[PDB]
Parts: sequence; structure tokens; C-alpha cells
Amino acid sequence: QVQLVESGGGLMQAGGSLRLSCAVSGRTFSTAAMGWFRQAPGKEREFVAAIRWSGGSAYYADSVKGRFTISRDKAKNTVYLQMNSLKYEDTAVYYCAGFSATRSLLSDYATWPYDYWGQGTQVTVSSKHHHHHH
Amino acid sequence: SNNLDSKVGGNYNYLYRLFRKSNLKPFERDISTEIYQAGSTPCNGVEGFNCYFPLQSYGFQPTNGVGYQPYRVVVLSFELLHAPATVCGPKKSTNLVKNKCVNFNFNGLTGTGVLTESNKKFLPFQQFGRDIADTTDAVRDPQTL
Amino acid sequence: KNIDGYFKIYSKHTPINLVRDLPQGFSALEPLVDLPIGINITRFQTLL
Ligand SMILES: *[C@@H]1O[C@H](CO)[C@@H](O)[C@H](O)[C@H]1NC(C)=O
Repeated sequence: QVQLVESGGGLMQAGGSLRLSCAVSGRTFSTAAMGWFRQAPGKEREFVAAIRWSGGSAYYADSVKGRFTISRDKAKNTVYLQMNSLKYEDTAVYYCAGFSATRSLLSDYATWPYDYWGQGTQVTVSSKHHHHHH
Repeated sequence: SNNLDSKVGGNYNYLYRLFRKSNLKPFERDISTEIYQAGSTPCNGVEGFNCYFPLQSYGFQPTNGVGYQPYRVVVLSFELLHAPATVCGPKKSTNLVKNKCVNFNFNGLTGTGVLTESNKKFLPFQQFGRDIADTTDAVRDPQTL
Repeated sequence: KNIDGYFKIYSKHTPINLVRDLPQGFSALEPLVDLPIGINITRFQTLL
């Protein structure tokens, strides 16, 4: 009866910061993991970050490594995505995932099909480049 | 247990240990989740290169091969201590006959002999005596001390 | 003694007339208890 519910999406200028939250009810992901994925409109779903629930070790896509931080609070059964140094191209719908699978190798969570997802929260990055040329 | 332990999409609740620094001793139980140091670099509880989580899930789907299907296992170990035997079979007991050649069974201890009133002085804990030949020379009746 | 997760306790009570140390002589300890604990023990302490 488990639910993932995201919050924290919104409009930011490039170079700024956003924190997403995903609250879990129904269950824990004890020895397994939670993730963040994004989908830009008309683009294929993309892995962003994963965290092991027990140990808190993180795995990141190359596109976000060193700019995004994933963290989790076990007491609140919440995972967080700290989105620093936002870029036009980070613009997407972001959704949290649950994996019921405990994989020995953290990197597997980049490709493993998740069994749980939340609704998604829209992140929009504003620029001064004026990308949309007519 | 494919009917119970498998579900559409894969049941990953069941785990197995994939790495360990040594083999287990008989009836040893290791439940530790310490990050396995595959290499020379200490992990300090941080996963990465040569730093792996020791456990891994089973892929139990109803469509899986019988080889990969879930099986429930019970292992019964039988133990004879420095103590009375308290786990017995359903075998009915009988009346006791003395001063006759009989086929006796005390608590699974079988033999053939003549059972007589003894003048031995067993201690409150002592169940059965032995002879020099490591054969039973005297017993304590399980029903009567 | 704890062997294969079984904690065996043997004991003996004897009368004595000595304040210094252990009386010299010989006496056997009969078992009292066998607890099926399976608890690993490496240390202990006394309570008075
Ligand atoms: C059961 O065994 C005990 C031995 O202490 C004996 O006193 C008692 O009479 C026995 N009862 C029956 C129903 O055989």
C-alpha cells in the first residue's frame, strides 16, 4: 500500500539551487535503495542519482556528479535531491523511485527497473542565453 | 514455494550473502552488512571500487525456471546432550517386566537382556550406566526414577 | 563452560575451617544445569 510523494519543484535561474523531497509511506527500502529520475518533454527518462537506504552510499549520473547531492532521513522516511549549480538542460519532471531489489553493486541502480515511483515534480531553469530561437 | 514467494515483477525480499572474507563454520549465522573490501583500499563503510555490499536479492518471478524458482527449506538437526531426551517419537510405551530375557527399548536405547532391581547409586542427573565394554549395564526408567 | 552454545554449570558445596585460601584435598563437582542458550561469551563478572 506504499506511496512516494515528491515536493520542492519550481522555477529557478541557472546557477541557483533547489531541494526536492520524496516522502515514503507504507514500507522501508532497508537493504535496497531509492533513486531520482527525470524526463524532459519528448526526451527519454534519465537516471539522476541513487542512494542505498541502509548505508547511505550514493551513485550519480555523470551529468549531475559534483552538482547534485542525494541524501535520506530514515526517521522521516524521506529522500532528498539537492540540485546545486542548476543548468538549462536540468529542466525536466523529476520523480523519485523505490527498488525492492537489494543489489550488491550500487551501480546496478542506474539501470535496474524500479518497482515504485511518485507523481513527479516539475523543475524549470531560467537562463539569460535565450535558447528558444525562432 | 513459487506460488507463495514469487510475484509478477519479481520478489526481492529474499537475500543471500554474495561475499565473505572466509567460509562459514557449521551452523554459523552471519547477518552483518559490513561493506566487503575486495581490494587493498579500506572502504570505511563507503561503497565504490572494490567496495561492495555483501548481500544480493533473489529474482523470484512466477515465470522463472524451476532452477530459479523459490524453495522453502527446513533443516532438522537432532541433538543428544548431557541431559534427558525430551523429544520422543509417537511410539507407545508398555508395561515393564523384570527377571526375564526381554527386548528392551529405553528412549531409543535398544538391547536384549534381563532387567533386575539394581543396588547402584545413580546421581540425580545420571540416566544410564555403562560397562567397561562401553555397553549399557544399567538404566533409569524414563517413567519411574 | 560454554560448548556448542550449551552452557554447562557444575558445582559443589562443602564445609571448611579456613580463612586463608583454597583447602588442599579432593572433591568432585556434580552438574546442576545445562542451558541451551547459544550465546557467545568472552567475559564475565561477579555480583555480591
Ligand atoms: C508420569 O511419570 C511420573 C514420574 O515422575 C509419575 O510420577 C506419574 O505417575 C506418571 N504419570 C502417568 C500418567 O503415567
